[PDB]
Amino acid sequence: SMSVGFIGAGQLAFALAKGFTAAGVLAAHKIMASSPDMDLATVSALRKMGVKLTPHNKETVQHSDVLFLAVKPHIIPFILDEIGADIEDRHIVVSCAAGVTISSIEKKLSAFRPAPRVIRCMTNTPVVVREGATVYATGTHAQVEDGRLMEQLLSSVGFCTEVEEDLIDAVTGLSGSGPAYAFTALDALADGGVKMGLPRRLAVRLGAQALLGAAKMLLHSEQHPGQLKDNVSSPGGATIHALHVLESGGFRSLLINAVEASCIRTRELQSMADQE
Amino acid sequence: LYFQSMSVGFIGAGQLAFALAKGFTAAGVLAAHKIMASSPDMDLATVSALRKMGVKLTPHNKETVQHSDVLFLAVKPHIIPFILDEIGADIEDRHIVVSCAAGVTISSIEKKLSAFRPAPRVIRCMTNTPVVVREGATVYATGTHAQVEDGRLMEQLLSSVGFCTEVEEDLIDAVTGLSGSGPAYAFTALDALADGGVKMGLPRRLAVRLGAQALLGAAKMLLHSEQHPGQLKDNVSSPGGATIHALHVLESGGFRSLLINAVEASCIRTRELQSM
Amino acid sequence: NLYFQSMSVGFIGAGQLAFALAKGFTAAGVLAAHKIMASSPDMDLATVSALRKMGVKLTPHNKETVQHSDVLFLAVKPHIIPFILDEIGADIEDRHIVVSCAAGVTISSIEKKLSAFRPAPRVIRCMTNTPVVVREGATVYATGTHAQVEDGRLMEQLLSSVGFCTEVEEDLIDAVTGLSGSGPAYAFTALDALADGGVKMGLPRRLAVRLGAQALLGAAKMLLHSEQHPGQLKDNVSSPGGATIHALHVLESGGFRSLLINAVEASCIRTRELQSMAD
Amino acid sequence: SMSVGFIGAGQLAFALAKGFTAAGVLAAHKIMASSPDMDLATVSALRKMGVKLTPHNKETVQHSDVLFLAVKPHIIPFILDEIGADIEDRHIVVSCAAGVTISSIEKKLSAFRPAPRVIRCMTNTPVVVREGATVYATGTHAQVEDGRLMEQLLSSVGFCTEVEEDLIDAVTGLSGSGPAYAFTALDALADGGVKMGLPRRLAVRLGAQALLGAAKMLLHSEQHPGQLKDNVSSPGGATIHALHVLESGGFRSLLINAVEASCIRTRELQSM
Ligand SMILES: NC(=O)c1ccc[n+]([C@@H]2O[C@H](COP(=O)([O-])OP(=O)(O)OC[C@H]3O[C@@H](n4cnc5c(N)ncnc54)[C@H](O)[C@@H]3O)[C@@H](O)[C@H]2O)c1
Ligand SMILES: NC(=O)c1ccc[n+]([C@@H]2O[C@H](COP(=O)([O-])OP(=O)(O)OC[C@H]3O[C@@H](n4cnc5c(N)ncnc54)[C@H](O)[C@@H]3O)[C@@H](O)[C@H]2O)c1
Ligand SMILES: NC(=O)c1ccc[n+]([C@@H]2O[C@H](COP(=O)([O-])OP(=O)(O)OC[C@H]3O[C@@H](n4cnc5c(N)ncnc54)[C@H](O)[C@@H]3O)[C@@H](O)[C@H]2O)c1
Ligand SMILES: NC(=O)c1ccc[n+]([C@@H]2O[C@H](COP(=O)([O-])OP(=O)(O)OC[C@H]3O[C@@H](n4cnc5c(N)ncnc54)[C@H](O)[C@@H]3O)[C@@H](O)[C@H]2O)c1
Repeated sequence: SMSVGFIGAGQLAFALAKGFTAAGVLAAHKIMASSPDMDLATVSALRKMGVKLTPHNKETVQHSDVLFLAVKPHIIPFILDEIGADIEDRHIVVSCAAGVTISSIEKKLSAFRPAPRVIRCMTNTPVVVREGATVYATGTHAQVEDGRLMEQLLSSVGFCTEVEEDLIDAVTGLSGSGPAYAFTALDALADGGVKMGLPRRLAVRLGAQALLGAAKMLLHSEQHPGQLKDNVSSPGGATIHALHVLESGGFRSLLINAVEASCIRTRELQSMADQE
Repeated sequence: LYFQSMSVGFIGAGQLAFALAKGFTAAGVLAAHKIMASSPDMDLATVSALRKMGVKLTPHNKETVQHSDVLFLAVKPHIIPFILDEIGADIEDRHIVVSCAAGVTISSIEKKLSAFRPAPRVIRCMTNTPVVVREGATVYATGTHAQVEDGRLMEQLLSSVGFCTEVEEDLIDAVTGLSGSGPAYAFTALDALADGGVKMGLPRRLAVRLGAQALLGAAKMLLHSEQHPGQLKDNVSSPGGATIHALHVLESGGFRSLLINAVEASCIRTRELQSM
Repeated sequence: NLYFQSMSVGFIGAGQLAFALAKGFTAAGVLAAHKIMASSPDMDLATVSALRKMGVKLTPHNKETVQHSDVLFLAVKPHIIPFILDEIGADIEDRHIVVSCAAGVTISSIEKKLSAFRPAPRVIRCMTNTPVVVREGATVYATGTHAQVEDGRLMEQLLSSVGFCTEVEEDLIDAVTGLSGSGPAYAFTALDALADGGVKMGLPRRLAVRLGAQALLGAAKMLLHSEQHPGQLKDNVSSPGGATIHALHVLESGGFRSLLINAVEASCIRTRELQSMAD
Repeated sequence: SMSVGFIGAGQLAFALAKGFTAAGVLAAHKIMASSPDMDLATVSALRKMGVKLTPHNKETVQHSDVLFLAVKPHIIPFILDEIGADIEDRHIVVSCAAGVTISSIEKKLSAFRPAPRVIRCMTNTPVVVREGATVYATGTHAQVEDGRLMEQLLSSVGFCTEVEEDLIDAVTGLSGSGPAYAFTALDALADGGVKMGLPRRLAVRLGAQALLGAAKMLLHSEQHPGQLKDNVSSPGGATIHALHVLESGGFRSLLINAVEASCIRTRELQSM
């Protein structure tokens, strides 16, 4: 029942706006988004939603109480310089950008007005179906109710928890990049279904249902994923035969490699940002 | 009206019998006491879980057959002919026999039971453990003498606990490799993703939660999207970014091939289980 | 406080397994060594010398072991089983319980040979392992057609004195052979390698061996006394960002898990193939 | 008589607390553990045991005679700053942290009182079943009886020996991380049994028993682990066939790689 803004009108702005309005926590008309190119396909999607669109980032700031920064990490410093003087006492600035530290944001903004209210989050694209995974850290001058408000809002579109900021790059490598790992696994599983004689449409549907179902089981269980895996693996059966071939390929190591590589690239990019 | 006075039985009181019983009762489809399950060893952890559920248990498969309208065969494939010999003379015209056993053909079951009575009503099914959270993936094929309402009853019953669709029987071995074994692939992946989070500094509990939420959310997005998995992948993969870096390391280990390998190995083993 | 005062035990074969079991039983106090007899055609083996020092009766003649024994262990190589059954089949009596320890050899095949001489041989098949020598064996057994219920009970009592023991269906025994029968060799290989790792990083070999073996022993005991999944116990060792999780990743990268699955499979398959050639 | 404290109330504090009380060396109520998060599973487990719990590390220090530092390496200098002024002459400070040097600990504590008694330790979680593998090195001001007391205490929960401090990073890689390698191996061995037709519960029991028995054999034998392997490996048989497939995957190299990777990471944990 408050005004929300997005600097950037891309994949994430759309996913979050769609999630929030689907959840009934925000009205489309109370959301404004800005982008230099008002022609992107995400901008058309946001427009069909009933979100207000403008090329001017200063309008989005003036409209908003909660302001999401939804631009690529290297654009963050530029927009902070652009609208730093327009930030007001009322604003909660929520950065969604991978890698970008609360300290870097607070430093740019504090030049214009002291005590900016800053929250850093990492979320993912499934907020669009209200099954996101979101973490946030509160800044130096965030009020206690600011983190509570943020958890309330982001909980409407998935799992939300507060973390120490020093965990966010790792979360980025796991749940931020995680959907892409799943989409790749699902395409491959469907290819396997197809190789064994299934129609593609049926293979995609069953693969995706299998992954959704397994994930829900784990979330609702008190047991270790190893135990749930044990329960599927009948002695001498089809499943244990398949698990062996995954093991022989170092399947588990690949997913460990993936989380590590995404985390390291996130950290590495911010080092370049900090040096620059 | 299908579930109004239906009695269900399970030959086998193991992981699948428990999973389906928990799902059916959670769904509100059947009262727990309207379900019976039988096993030689009544001291398994699965028999104990079923007992606390309120499900009637007995060591005698004949008693399960007499109680049941719909009779689920939930034993290892090599035990199916043994129990068909045992209780085949007790299978009346009224029974719908639902084989959940990997690989075991409708033909083989009908050949056995037809020696006792001429028109045994036989359905073959492949399902998975996530029926326990009503997010299963189920296929069924109807036998020679299954009536039109038998398939509708089966679709209604198995749709209460997740996805369900009728298929040609010749797809079922493939489905086994994809969605039957699928949850085990997911559990392995989630354990490995959590290990990745942990290597990069996340507490285990948070890493498990975030990984599972990421998979669940991505699966949901795919099911609700009109777009190809590769396109959804592209929406997460920012140029030069963390995610595309992680995807490369997955590609470098042949991640996709491993999942194809798994679906294939499970399907091939299911085919061997029937020959043997 | 167990002791079989009326039980005479014999081993046909005086090798690694006969020594391991005799040593375990006598350490357990359930049998006096002079109530044990073992036979082998080679009476100049280290295992024969070790049995002699221990107080076990030795003879070259298998018929003497049979005549001494109530419980008769067949502790010869699988391919030697048919020969010794032909040799002593006519000497089997009502009182004998024949306990085959041979890898792969079916109750069926043993019962078929002995039944030619005298019907209703009481036969039990077991799979054990060398750690019975320190009373920490892993033993399974299956009862034959003519085995009394008191026969299985007695054998479990005896074999439980030297480690874990449980009854199984005979069709699981080749797989047990691949896991717990061959298992100690997998462990000895792992301990040698872990010690080499300790030495590479600067430890004296003796300390490296002690610490590695203690780590494995302790971990195994933890799992046995825990209600938690081995994955959960692993998780508790693995501090975020820490040493352990880094080492686990390099294990995963080499397909460590697959290798152990490969080993159990290969040992089980070889066990089945050898019998298939025998039969 | 002895009061024991843990700064940190996580996996290690729980394991050691469980071991010591199971050994009958300490009454649970003579142990106090502290943690800023009192809503952890480990804290609840310690609470059920009868261990005293507090969010205040100073309370743990004042309670304790032997004070175990059971926090992550990077937290160590923070808590040394915090409670350094509360360290008394009676205290033996026992650091269990991976990689953290006696030198670094004495440097911090020596700013407050001149002769802090510091012991560095590496142990492992099987202390919970009194079969831990523990090593320790004594600091500059640790008396001979401090080392003896520590050996008596840690020997009640498993193997314990004194080493030179320069060996501890390598021990961390072997016995510190070792139980996790064993749990991985046991899970995989059980998967193998299940593949070949065994029930999971039986496969887990048998695999664990096989490992326990084999380890015990080696500890009670004067023979090389290669010779013990030979005694299981009949010519042409099942075991030698399985050993070949292990060799073909470079099984031994993987375990060497693991010990090295843990030791090297332990050395990095300190350097930064
Ligand atoms: N897509 C994901 O999976 C995901 C998930 C979590 C977090 N994020 C984070 O969200 C941020 C944006 O990601 P995305 O995928 O939506 O980016 P993307 O390119 O879709 O969208 C970026 C938007 O920023 C706009 N933009 C460029 N310059 C601008 C400026 N000066 N002022 C205002 N807008 C400008 C672009 O026109 C575009 O509309 C990144 O920092 C990323 O780390 C992305
Ligand atoms: N677990 C899964 O993920 C899953 C999913 C779909 C289908 N299935 C199929 O279900 C079947 C059962 O698998 P599970 O995982 O439940 O096996 P699991 O080992 O529980 O065993 C099932 C039950 O069969 C019982 N049984 C053995 N002999 C019997 C007899 N003579 N009479 C009655 N009961 C007997 C066992 O005692 C046990 O209670 C298999 O054919 C499998 O392919 C399993
Ligand atoms: N060693 C293990 O790890 C182990 C574990 C479990 C089961 N087993 C089984 O135990 C059996 C023996 O194994 P082992 O390791 O003790 O063998 P090994 O060679 O040490 O001993 C074999 C013994 O049989 C004797 N022998 C040969 N021909 C004979 C004959 N005609 N009559 C009597 N004795 C004869 C040999 O002289 C020797 O004393 C095998 O079937 C093996 O599968 C071995
Ligand atoms: N887990 C093992 O297998 C093992 C074995 C030997 C040594 N260690 C060492 O023990 C140390 C702790 O490992 P763990 O696995 O028990 O850690 P883990 O996180 O379970 O527990 C650490 C504990 O420290 C607490 N803590 C954090 N900050 C604190 C502070 N400022 N004051 C007091 N307590 C604080 C945490 O809340 C938690 O209770 C590490 O240095 C590790 O190298 C672990």
